[PDB]
Amino acid sequence: YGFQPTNGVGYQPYRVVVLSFELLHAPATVCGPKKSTNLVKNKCVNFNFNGLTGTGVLTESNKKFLPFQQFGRDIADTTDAVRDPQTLEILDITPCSFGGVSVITPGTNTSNQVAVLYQDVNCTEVNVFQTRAGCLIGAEHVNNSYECDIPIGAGICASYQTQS
Amino acid sequence: ETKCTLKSFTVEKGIYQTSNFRVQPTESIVRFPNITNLCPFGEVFNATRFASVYAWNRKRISNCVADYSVLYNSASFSTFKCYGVSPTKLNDLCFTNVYADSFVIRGDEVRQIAPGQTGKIADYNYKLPDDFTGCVIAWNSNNLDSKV
Amino acid sequence: YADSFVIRGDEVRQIAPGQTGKIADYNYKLPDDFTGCVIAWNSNNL
Amino acid sequence: AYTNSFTRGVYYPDKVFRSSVLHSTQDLFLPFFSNVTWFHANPVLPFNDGVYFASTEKSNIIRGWIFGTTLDSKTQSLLIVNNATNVVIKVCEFQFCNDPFLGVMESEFRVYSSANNCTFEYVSKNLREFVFKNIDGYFKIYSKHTPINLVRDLPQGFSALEPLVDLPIGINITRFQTLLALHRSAYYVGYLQPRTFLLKYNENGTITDAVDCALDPLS
Amino acid sequence: SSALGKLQDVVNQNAQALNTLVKQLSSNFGAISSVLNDILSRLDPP
Ligand SMILES: *[C@@H]1O[C@H](CO)[C@@H](O[C@@H]2O[C@H](CO)[C@@H](O)[C@H](O)[C@H]2NC(C)=O)[C@H](O)[C@H]1NC(C)=O
Ligand SMILES: *[C@@H]1O[C@H](CO)[C@@H](O[C@@H]2O[C@H](CO)[C@@H](O)[C@H](O)[C@H]2NC(C)=O)[C@H](O)[C@H]1NC(C)=O
Ligand SMILES: *[C@@H]1O[C@H](CO)[C@@H](O)[C@H](O)[C@H]1NC(C)=O
Ligand SMILES: *[C@@H]1O[C@H](CO)[C@@H](O)[C@H](O)[C@H]1NC(C)=O
Ligand SMILES: *[C@@H]1O[C@H](CO)[C@@H](O)[C@H](O)[C@H]1NC(C)=O
Ligand SMILES: *[C@@H]1O[C@H](CO)[C@@H](O)[C@H](O)[C@H]1NC(C)=O
Ligand SMILES: *[C@@H]1O[C@H](CO)[C@@H](O)[C@H](O)[C@H]1NC(C)=O
Ligand SMILES: *[C@@H]1O[C@H](CO)[C@@H](O)[C@H](O)[C@H]1NC(C)=O
Ligand SMILES: *[C@@H]1O[C@H](CO)[C@@H](O)[C@H](O)[C@H]1NC(C)=O
Ligand SMILES: *[C@@H]1O[C@H](CO)[C@@H](O)[C@H](O)[C@H]1NC(C)=O
Repeated sequence: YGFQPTNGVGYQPYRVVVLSFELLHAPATVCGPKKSTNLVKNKCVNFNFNGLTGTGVLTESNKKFLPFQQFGRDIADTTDAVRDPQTLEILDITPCSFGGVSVITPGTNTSNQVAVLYQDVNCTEVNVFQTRAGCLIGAEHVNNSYECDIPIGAGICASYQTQS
Repeated sequence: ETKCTLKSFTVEKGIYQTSNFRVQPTESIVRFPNITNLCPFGEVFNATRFASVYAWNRKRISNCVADYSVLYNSASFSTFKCYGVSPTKLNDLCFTNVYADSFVIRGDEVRQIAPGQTGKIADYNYKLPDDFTGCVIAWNSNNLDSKV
Repeated sequence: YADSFVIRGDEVRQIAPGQTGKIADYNYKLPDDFTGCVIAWNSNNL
Repeated sequence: AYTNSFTRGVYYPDKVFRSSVLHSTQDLFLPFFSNVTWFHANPVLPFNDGVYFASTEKSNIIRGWIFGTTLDSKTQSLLIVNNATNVVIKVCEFQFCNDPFLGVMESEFRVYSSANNCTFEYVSKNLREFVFKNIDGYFKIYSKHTPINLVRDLPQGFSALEPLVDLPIGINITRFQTLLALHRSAYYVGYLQPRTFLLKYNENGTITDAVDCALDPLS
Repeated sequence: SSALGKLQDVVNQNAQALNTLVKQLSSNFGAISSVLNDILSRLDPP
């Protein structure tokens, strides 16, 4: 090539690179770039660790995996721990609170007031009274003991007195 | 809700299961491995000694973390052509190998390089196939590679 | 409802209940809960 | 010679941690109380479905294996080597000596005479067990290093093997060999079959015992 | 202090049934996987 700086356009050195890809056999690919995103804590989230996909709340744990072990599971084979691939720390997985809702009625032929029980839910996640059957809203906790009227559970009952 | 689930305008005293309840996911998170292998791409990027056209190089590329997303957004070249998928669809894949051949040609002949072409750099000195995957990138280097 | 138009001869299978394709994904869609007939006949003589 | 394994060749079959439980698996294992060949110091063996491979010494006579279908050119093969430096995995088309080895001056490596078309590279008494398997283009290698208080006889006991290397080596496999360091100045081969086992997991998550469920009526 | 098998058996039966119920959440019944996030990721809605 006869090159010179006073050459016309197109008569300039153009450095060339080409790409040529391989996709025959084998599935062991190094892939390109990912894209992490730090990590919250103590909130119901949709997580994804490497392909492990689920939803729940992640806390820090007191387990100790083996250096090659990447996640844990319990009896009934549900995932209850995980290792995150950048900190090398193992995290507990807990399902995000759920339950049933029951309404306590003194009978519509007597009143329109109701109370509500959120079954086996702590009261923070919903005057307000914590039983062993769940969180109860709209009923006053008196100190006297009557015969059972409407069974709440675990030893607690409710009733329409006097008006409330 | 009681009246709906009991299908009646009157209800009698009792306790009634009416619905379920559950907490909803606040957000989404993703975790993945760092890189452990930034991979090589500078040797051919920044200044460097290139070769002739029949002395076109070759490179078996081993595992590593890609970064095309930067060369795609770079666009500081005369040429960025992939006959194959868009580079938007490229930074999210997993191949076996990519091959890198390098040489320097003139500017008035780069359009001789397309899979299926003619001329002395397509007929001689180099050869593409007709079906193609990869991308071709070229840029002028007259500032450095031409001299008085 | 009579929807009347003209297409390329290839994507006549693109007018169908439930599918993916450059004609079906951008210019005309039918629900998967379709109920009706589709008629096609050739035209380069008009 | 032939010898009897007792409870040998158990590997962790997945990445899953497990606390104090008894977990049942179906996989390719070395059956309990098996008929394992004995070799002294070697020849071309088969592969056919995975391989158990133990070895005993204080020096290092066992210097890796070589795998493949033809162990030559015209088809691809793997090569796993270790000079006195460190491991060298490699995948080319080779030309292998029909009796390949390395010497011990300390000059060596009469192993091959060709290294064409390389598609993968890598560089960097005692009982040393290994389990080699090859599924879906992945060549998996489990291993364990236990210290014997003998020199070169197969002992008795339980010790689970932890996964190590791994890549897309693929390269169809039907045969394999061994590599030894000559004199100039003991190893076994089991095979793996599809069995069903019952693994007992510790509270730290290690496999401490197992049951082969096709040995006898009690099992 | 050194016999309550009839009470132990009703506990065992209930636990053995509740475990069989959960262990069924991981069978295909003739599908491509057992996860809905895997059929909703490599299949179109139809
Ligand atoms: C991923 O990369 C980060 C840095 O980009 C590494 O973070 C370091 O981790 C060590 C713990 O081993 C800490 O002592 C350092 O303070 C961290 N530095 C920074 C800047 O965060 C992390 O270890 C890497 N992890 C992997 C698996 O590669
Ligand atoms: C190639 O190397 C050069 C030199 O190391 C890099 O040039 C630097 O660019 C930054 C940002 O434009 C300037 O602030 C520096 O002054 C430059 N270097 C020098 C020595 O002046 C260049 O960024 C490199 N190319 C790439 C793609 O990374
Ligand atoms: C229900 O209401 C009716 C109509 O007011 C009344 O006759 C009846 O006594 C009530 N039932 C009670 C109080 O149990
Ligand atoms: C409910 O949440 C509170 C707040 O952390 C906690 O102190 C308590 O132990 C939980 N359970 C009950 C039964 O109150
Ligand atoms: C109920 O009695 C207990 C006595 O231990 C007392 O501490 C509590 O305050 C009482 N609650 C009400 C609402 O009177
Ligand atoms: C192993 O099989 C060979 C095959 O002939 C047999 O001779 C030998 O006795 C067997 N060994 C054991 C321990 O069963
Ligand atoms: C060990 O063997 C490998 C095999 O190629 C070689 O690359 C390496 O250089 C050898 N070690 C030394 C110190 O030469
Ligand atoms: C493998 O090597 C042979 C001889 O060196 C060569 O003819 C052949 O082209 C090579 N394979 C490939 C895919 O280039
Ligand atoms: C391995 O050999 C078999 C011979 O039956 C062949 O059919 C198969 O294609 C080979 N493997 C690959 C990945 O080509
Ligand atoms: C491992 O297990 C042993 C015995 O099962 C236990 O004592 C120890 O705390 C565990 N954890 C270690 C050694 O980190």
